[PDB]
Amino acid sequence: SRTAELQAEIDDTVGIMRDNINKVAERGERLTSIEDKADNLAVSAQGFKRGANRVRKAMW
Amino acid sequence: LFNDMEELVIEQQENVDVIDKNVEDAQLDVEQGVGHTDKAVKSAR
Amino acid sequence: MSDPVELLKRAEKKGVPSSGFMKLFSGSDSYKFEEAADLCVQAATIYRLRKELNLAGDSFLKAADYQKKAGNEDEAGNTYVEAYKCFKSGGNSVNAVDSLENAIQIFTHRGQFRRGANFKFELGEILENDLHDYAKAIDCYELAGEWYAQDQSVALSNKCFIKCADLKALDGQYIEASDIYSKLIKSSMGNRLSQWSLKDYFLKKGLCQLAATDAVAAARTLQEGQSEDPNFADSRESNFLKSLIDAVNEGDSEQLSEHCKEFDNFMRLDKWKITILNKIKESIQQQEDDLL
Amino acid sequence: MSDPVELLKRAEKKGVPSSGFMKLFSGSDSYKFEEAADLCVQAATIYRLRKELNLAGDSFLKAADYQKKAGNEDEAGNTYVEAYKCFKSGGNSVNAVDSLENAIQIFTHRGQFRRGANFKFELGEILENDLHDYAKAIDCYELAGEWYAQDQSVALSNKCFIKCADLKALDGQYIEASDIYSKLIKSSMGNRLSQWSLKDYFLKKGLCQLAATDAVAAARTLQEGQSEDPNFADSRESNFLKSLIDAVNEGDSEQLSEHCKEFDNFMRLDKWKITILNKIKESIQQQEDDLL
Amino acid sequence: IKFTKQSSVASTRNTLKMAQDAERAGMNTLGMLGHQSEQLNNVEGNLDLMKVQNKVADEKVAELKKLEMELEIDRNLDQIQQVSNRLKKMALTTGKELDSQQKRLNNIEESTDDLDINLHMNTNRLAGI
Repeated sequence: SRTAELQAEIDDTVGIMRDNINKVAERGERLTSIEDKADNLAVSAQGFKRGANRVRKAMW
Repeated sequence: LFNDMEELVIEQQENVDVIDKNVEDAQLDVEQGVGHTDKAVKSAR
Repeated sequence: MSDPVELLKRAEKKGVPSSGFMKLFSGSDSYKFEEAADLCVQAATIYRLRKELNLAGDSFLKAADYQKKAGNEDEAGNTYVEAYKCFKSGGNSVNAVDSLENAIQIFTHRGQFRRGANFKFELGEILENDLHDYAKAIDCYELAGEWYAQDQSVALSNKCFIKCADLKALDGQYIEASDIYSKLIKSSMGNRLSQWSLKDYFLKKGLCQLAATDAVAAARTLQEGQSEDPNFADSRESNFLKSLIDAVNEGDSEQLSEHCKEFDNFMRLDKWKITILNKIKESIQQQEDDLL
Repeated sequence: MSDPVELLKRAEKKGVPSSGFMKLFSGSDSYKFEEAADLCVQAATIYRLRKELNLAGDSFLKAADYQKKAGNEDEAGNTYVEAYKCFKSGGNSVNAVDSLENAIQIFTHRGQFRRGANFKFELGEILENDLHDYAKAIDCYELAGEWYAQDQSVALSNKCFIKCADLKALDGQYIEASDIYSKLIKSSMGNRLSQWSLKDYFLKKGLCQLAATDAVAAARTLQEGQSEDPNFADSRESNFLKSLIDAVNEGDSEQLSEHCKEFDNFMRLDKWKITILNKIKESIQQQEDDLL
Repeated sequence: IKFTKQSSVASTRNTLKMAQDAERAGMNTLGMLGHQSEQLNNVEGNLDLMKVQNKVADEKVAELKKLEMELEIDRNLDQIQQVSNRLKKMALTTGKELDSQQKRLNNIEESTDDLDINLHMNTNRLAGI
């Protein structure tokens, strides 16, 4: 009866952790998208800095 | 399946490094930009 | 909504460079190409909303060409990536290949080795799965792995080099595949996180060395792995590779097939291992046929 | 493409500050260094494209120095990170270390203790693996973990403390390493994610205190582990630590050797614990030398 | 009967080994996820500060424009059960932590996109001044 209980527990962990695999796949997709958008964010921040600097020089 | 999960996390380390670095640079660049617009507003007045 | 055909016609009209006497009075043509690109982008967006994806890709290609003519190469690379997305979702793998080649060229020229490696990898995927151009896919994966290795991306480098080694071994290039596996092994030593790949790695290396009929190479690889990685020493993979080497040295193809079945029962042989193992069996059988 | 040597020469001619009379008529030198830095960065990207990483890193260092002279400290830090990238990818650990030191000083000077700590950890790793500078790598890990505690990042501080105590214990400094293990125990106590880490910590602390001939100290460390951490109470680590304490209490080196063997039998032992336990046995042998 | 017992002993040995190795895999995964959680906490803090700075930028730009064998089987099963309990806890754990980080990464995505749009808007406005 012990070995059967161990088998059942292992099966349940297998199920939980297959769901974990699916979740980490979703997480990897999300992280790739966030990397792309943060590259966009950094480029935009640099552009905003440079434009603000150019306006600062313009009014000076 | 542990192994595949763990490998996917391997790959995701660099995603996390790049997000931290890029968002840091973006925050710093915007801080400089907001400083520049503050000085521009000061000069225009 | 505007008609995308009219947007493209206006883009074409504006994209004509200043020729002759008018060039003395016209400013930089950069500006004109910028609006030709903007009009093409608008047409591309309207096509994308209509799910006319291949046309959207074509419009993005035109926009990227005009952006290149304007000197805005970074925008051109981004628009090539957009044309790529449209083509890939549209099932037009050839134009998708072309878009990534252009985009990767722009990115590498701008020192963005990271982005170029990402897209070189995706391009290799399209070549492996959709177009079945395995050789230039091998080239793609090798170069992407090199770019990742320069960036100290051990992991993405390793993913590319796994794929490169697998495709090389499937293409009969067993020695070079074994060498890439040697590099991958050397990169995965001492990293707690990768040891599972490491066992797999040793096995594959030996298998290629058995497909090249160099059983001595398989033996030294297996001894090496047994000594440098205790987890591999006691593993099923090490024992299986011992057993395959023993079968190969004996010239007993049946014993090899028995060992393959035994290993299969406990650890499913994926398609790649089946292919290489079948090659090894065939080399054995050919040797008996010559000895007979 | 332009010749990078010509770009560097132009930057070097342009790196000369105004001196004397023309300083009274020449504007701020910041623009001039900006031009030199742009030229050096361009040359260095070119060098990077030809895989000449060391020259690219040197040009990055030159550009970072010029940008420091220009007052753009943050861009200088980014260029130092680039110099680090090309030096470490180039196999030159010393110049990569120099870039890391400059970058860390820059980041700490700007209030970015986070970047300082991350790059201090990278610096300590490089020292431990390539240059075998153990003491200075120990300091790097300690400082990184301290700044991480200042940044409220529990995990980074915990990891840095683990390697810090590891290096300190292996280098003969048992008491301080055990103290850092006490810090690790306290910081990791009550967290379900770091449970396993704790299970190890108690053992490591006891081992370090036992290498310091303080048997009562390993005894209290074990008793603390048993009473405070329920999982460690039933853990094989607790039993191994009590048996080590018992063997050294008896001064029976044979019994100690046996317990090392059973501990290896179910859980393969790591070089850190082997070195510490060898030191404990050799302390039994030094005790033996005293015994005459 | 003896051979079958030997086979059982060997199989329990393998089970205990590779179970322990699975324990390791999950453990380092969890430490790694905590590390990346801390990094994402930093990302979130920077995004919040950036939102505030973009509010300031909005107002400034607006004004700017205005201006023996049985026993071994038993013991190996004992050890396997202990490890398996620890494995189950780890699996439930990783599911939970991935869920929380998934919601966090989502919010990070929209926040980054919004900041990007706002910065592009302000840069376009500054271009005309």
